[PDB]
Amino acid sequence: GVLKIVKVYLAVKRRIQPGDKMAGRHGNKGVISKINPIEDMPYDENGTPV
Amino acid sequence: TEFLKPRLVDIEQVSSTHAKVTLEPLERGFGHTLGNALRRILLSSMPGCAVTEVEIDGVLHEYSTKEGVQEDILEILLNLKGLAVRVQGKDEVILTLNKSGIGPVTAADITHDGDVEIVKPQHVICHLTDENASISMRIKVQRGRGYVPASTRIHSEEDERPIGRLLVDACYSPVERIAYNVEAARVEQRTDLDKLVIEMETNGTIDPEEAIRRAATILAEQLEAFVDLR
Amino acid sequence: TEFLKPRLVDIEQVSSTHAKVTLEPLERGFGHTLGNALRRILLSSMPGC
Repeated sequence: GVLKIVKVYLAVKRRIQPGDKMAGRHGNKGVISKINPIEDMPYDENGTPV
Repeated sequence: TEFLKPRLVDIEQVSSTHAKVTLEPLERGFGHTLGNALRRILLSSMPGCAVTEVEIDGVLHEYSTKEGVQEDILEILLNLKGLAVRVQGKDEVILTLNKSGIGPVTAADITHDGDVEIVKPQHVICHLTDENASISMRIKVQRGRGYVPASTRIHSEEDERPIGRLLVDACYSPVERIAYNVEAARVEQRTDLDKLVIEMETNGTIDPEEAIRRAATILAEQLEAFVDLR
Repeated sequence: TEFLKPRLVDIEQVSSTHAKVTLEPLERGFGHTLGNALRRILLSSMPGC
């Protein structure tokens, strides 16, 4: 029945956003709630932000 | 009212990237007031230059591989995001890079425009392995501010949609790191009055003094709305 | 620089002592930048008897 078949391969670049699921290796799960601006992130005395 | 304005004292440019800036005298409590408010603007609002568009001949998309090249096209794009460029006159410049032979392609191999300064000429862009391999590309550098992703730029204009132009992230914002320390001033016999030492770490160019001027400018422009309009 | 300035929108003077003030629009992060800087001067630095 099938005379010819055309296969398209699409590529997609997906960046992290709220609702994506992240975890460590100690069975600590979590869902991203918010992406904070770098200005708002807790930072140390040296100036380097978390 | 015992009004007392600070004055820019020392600009210790330890490196073109790293600079310390001491600031005195500041009345008690204004050290942290100005320190933090400035830090926030300095991280976000600051303008700079970044690669917005790339066009390599014989490249249809960023996921393909070019022959005679160690790096995949994506790897190359990521290197151009980190390319340090100063544009003096125009806000938009297209630089051309034609290079061949068995060489790690550096930033110096780009044909420099009259008013376009490559701040880190040794910056790696691509590794040519085959001697017969030649690479030719047009790097579009625009001036802007903050972080403008290609995903937010592929859903606005797009009147001309030329197959070959690759859109990638370009963090225009020059400021990499900033921290403000507060130490004793020991001026006349005031004692309490301290000093504002702001340690900045930026990419190429944006001048430390110039950046502080712009940051304070943006702050004072916003204060117009609370002074002029009540 | 595409300087986006805020405009004083509402002054709800609930009493001569208490007043609410809405302010918009402010570019991202300028809410806390202006918010806190002002709060500090308003508390420690406003002079009186």
